[PDB]
Amino acid sequence: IQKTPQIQVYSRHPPENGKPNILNCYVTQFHPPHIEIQMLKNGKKIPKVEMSDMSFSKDWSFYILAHTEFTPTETDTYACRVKHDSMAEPKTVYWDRDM
Amino acid sequence: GSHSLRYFHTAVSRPGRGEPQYISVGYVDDVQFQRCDSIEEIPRMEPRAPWMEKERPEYWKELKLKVKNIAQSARANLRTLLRYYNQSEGGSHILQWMVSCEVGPDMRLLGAHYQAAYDGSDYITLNEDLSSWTAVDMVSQITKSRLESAGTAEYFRAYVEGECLELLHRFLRNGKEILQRADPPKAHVAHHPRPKGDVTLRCWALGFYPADITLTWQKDEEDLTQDMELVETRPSGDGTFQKWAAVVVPSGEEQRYTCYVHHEGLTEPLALKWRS
Amino acid sequence: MYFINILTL
Repeated sequence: IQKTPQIQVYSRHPPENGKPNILNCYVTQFHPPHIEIQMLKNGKKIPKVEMSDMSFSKDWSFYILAHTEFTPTETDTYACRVKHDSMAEPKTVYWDRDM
Repeated sequence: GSHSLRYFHTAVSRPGRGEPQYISVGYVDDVQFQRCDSIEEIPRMEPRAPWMEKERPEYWKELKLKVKNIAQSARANLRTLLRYYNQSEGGSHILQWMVSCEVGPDMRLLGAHYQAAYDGSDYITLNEDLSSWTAVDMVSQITKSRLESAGTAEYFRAYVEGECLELLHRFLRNGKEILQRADPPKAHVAHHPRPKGDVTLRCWALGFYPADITLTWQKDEEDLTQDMELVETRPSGDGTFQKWAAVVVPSGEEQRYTCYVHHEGLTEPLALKWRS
Repeated sequence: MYFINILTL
C-alpha cells in the first residue's frame, strides 16, 4: 500500500532577495505515516525545522508540512529531502522561485 | 457558509521509541484546533487554535479520559484485526478512522460521518441514514454483523447530537473571528519565457481562506483544464492557502489567454490576463 | 472523540 509522497517546496510569501520569509516543504499522499524529512541550505541540513502535525485525507493518505525561516539569495540553494519506505532512494526537491 | 467538526484518528501497532501508537487531530473546517497522543500509554493534549484558551478545565479533564480509553480500544482492535486477516505477528499495521458532523448555514444538523480503514484501505463505513454499515469483504462483514446486532449505530447518533453538535456550535461562537470569515485570494499572472521562444503563464492565487478555490485558464472561450498544469492547494502556514495554474503559450499570443479565479471570498470571479 | 469497537469489542 506504499503510496509515494508528492512533494512541493515553496515560500510562504513571494520571494524578494534579502527579505526574510518562511520556506515550506509540503509532503502529501503517502502511506504508511512513518516519514523522514530534512530541509537543506547549500547542502547542509537546516537545524531548526518546524513541523505541523501529521494528518490524513479522505483517501486515507497522510500529509505534513515542514518549514523554516530563510532569506532568498542568488548564491544560496535550498532543498527539501524526504525518505519513505516506498522509495528505494531519498528524494530531494529544489526550491525554484517561480513555482 | 456551512461548517463541519472533524477528527482524524490513527493507531499504529509498532510505533518505535518515542513515536505515538495513537494520534488524533481535530479541525473545524480548515482550521486545526487540537492534537491528542498516547506515547507508551501516557496521554498528551495540545491546543492549536486561539478559541481553545476559553475552554474550561472540565474539557481537558474529560478529553484525557477519552484519549486513554480510545488508545486502549485501538490497540485491541489492531491485534484482533491481525488475527482475523491471519497476518503474521511482527508487521507494522495502521487503523484509521474519521468522525465528523456538519451543520448547514442555518445551523441545523446536515449529517455525520464515521469511517474506518485498515492499512490504507476502506474497511467499514456508516451510511448516510446513520443506521446501516457498508462492509468491503468477509472480515468487515463479520464486523458489520456485530455492530448491527449490538446496536452500535444508535450510540454514534447519540454522540453526534450530543458532544459533536455542542462542540461545533461552541467552537463557532467562540472562534467566530476565525471560522466565520472568508479571506479573498490575491491573484496575478506571472510570465516566464521558455527557451524555444515560447512562454509559461502562471496564474497565482495567494492568501485565501477557506482552501476551496477554482483556477481555470481559457483560450478565447476554450476551457484549457485538461491541458493546464496545476498544483494541489497548499498551506502557506499562517492559516491561508495558495495555488497556481500554468499553461504554455507561444510568444505573441499572450493576450488570447484568461485566468479565472473563483473563491467564496470574492464578490465575483476575477478574470486576469498577463499585463504589460 | 469516539471509537466503535471494530472487533470482539
